[PDB]
Amino acid sequence: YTNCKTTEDGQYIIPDEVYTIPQKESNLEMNSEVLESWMNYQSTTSLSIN
Amino acid sequence: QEDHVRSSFLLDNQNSQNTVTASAGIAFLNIVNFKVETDYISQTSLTKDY
Repeated sequence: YTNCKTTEDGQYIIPDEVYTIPQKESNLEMNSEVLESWMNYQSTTSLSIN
Repeated sequence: QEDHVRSSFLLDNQNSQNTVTASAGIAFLNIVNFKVETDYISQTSLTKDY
């Protein structure tokens, strides 16, 4: 680090023996799977004897 | 950027109602009088959601 070489954007210090290519690539993958089930059973029995 | 949304909704409903009314009335000359009646009501509801 004799010459204190800095990255071009100025965010990090690199030593003399290395060089950085700024391949700033971001890959995001969001997967969402929602399964819903609803069951309702209603029975009503009315008996009348008069 | 790519987005894929697949939504599938299903609903089934079955409602069955049965009503049976049976009445019998006999009336003589103010000597014998018999009146009877029977009512049977049955309602069944079933729902299924996905």
